[PDB]
Amino acid sequence: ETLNGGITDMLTELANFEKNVSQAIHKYNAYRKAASVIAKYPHKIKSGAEAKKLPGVGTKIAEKIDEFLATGKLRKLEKIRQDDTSSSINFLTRVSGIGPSAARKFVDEGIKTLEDLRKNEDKLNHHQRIGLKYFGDFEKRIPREEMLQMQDIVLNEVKKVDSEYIATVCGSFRRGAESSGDMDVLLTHPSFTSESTKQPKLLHQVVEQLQKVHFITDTLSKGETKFMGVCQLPSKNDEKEYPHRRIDIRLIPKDQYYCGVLYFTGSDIFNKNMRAHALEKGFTINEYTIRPLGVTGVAGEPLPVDSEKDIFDYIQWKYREPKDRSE
DNA sequence: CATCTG
DNA sequence: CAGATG
Ligand code: NA
Ligand code: NA
Repeated sequence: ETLNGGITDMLTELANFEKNVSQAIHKYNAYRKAASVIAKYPHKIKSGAEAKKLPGVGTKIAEKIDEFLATGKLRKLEKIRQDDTSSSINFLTRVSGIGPSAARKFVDEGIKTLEDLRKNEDKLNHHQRIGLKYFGDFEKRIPREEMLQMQDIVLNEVKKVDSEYIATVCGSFRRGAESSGDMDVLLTHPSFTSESTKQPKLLHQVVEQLQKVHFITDTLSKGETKFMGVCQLPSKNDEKEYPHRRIDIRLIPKDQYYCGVLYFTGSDIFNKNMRAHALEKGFTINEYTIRPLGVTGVAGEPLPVDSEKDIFDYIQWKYREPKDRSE
């Protein structure tokens, strides 16, 4: 956690580069397990040879740790932090919808700046385009102050379209977080579940509303279960307008809501730990359900849920208010 | 994993 | 359809 810091860190720096720059999924994938092992590792690695003793630990990595161990730097890391090429990938990518693959094509085409981009808006799909139009707005965090206004807006709409909808904004928002990255709504409807053969309108009808009232400013992708798009709180008495934000709406069968809703609430930690205990208690969990675990190794059969409360009970647990769902 | 691109 | 993004 702090003893093999630099090492894991350098490892991680490297891994990253293999994947983003190099297409180097393998290598990339390699730095990752090593970085992972030295991490758990209780000792203060004092050498490569020492480290190498580790699984995941090859010679190559041992060699780099050595150099690092020796010098507060690494040349290869040093070479990378310069390469306008390497740099231009990291940068581009930041653009929503720009992935690494693209980050390369773009560079090779000589597009390396945000300017480079606008310049060639033509060669960018709608996602990318929206992604560049609100580059600024998208990096900005989301104050809970705005969150609640946001929430309140959504909820008031959906209720309006159907008394029967059940929306829930998950996330850290949900956990108490003072600020958030994007808006995440969990969607449901009684009339829709596991077997229940569809109802697309179920997701659209709402997407529609939001635009009706203009909250949803743009669409990124919209499927019949998951929508990816833009929102914005109306600017008051003109002087201070909001920035644009990312939001996501998604249809969930009424029969695996709480499991999703529990799930998406995080934190990641609270999840596994919940899960690991869920395991003890003779159960299993995933994003969708809780299944009584056989002894034969495994088994299933979706235990019925009607709140995140049902789940706690199942695995016999202390119902946690989302707040403390930290770890 | 669900959507988009081409 | 593969392949890419989130
Ligand atoms: Na990106
Ligand atoms: Na392939």
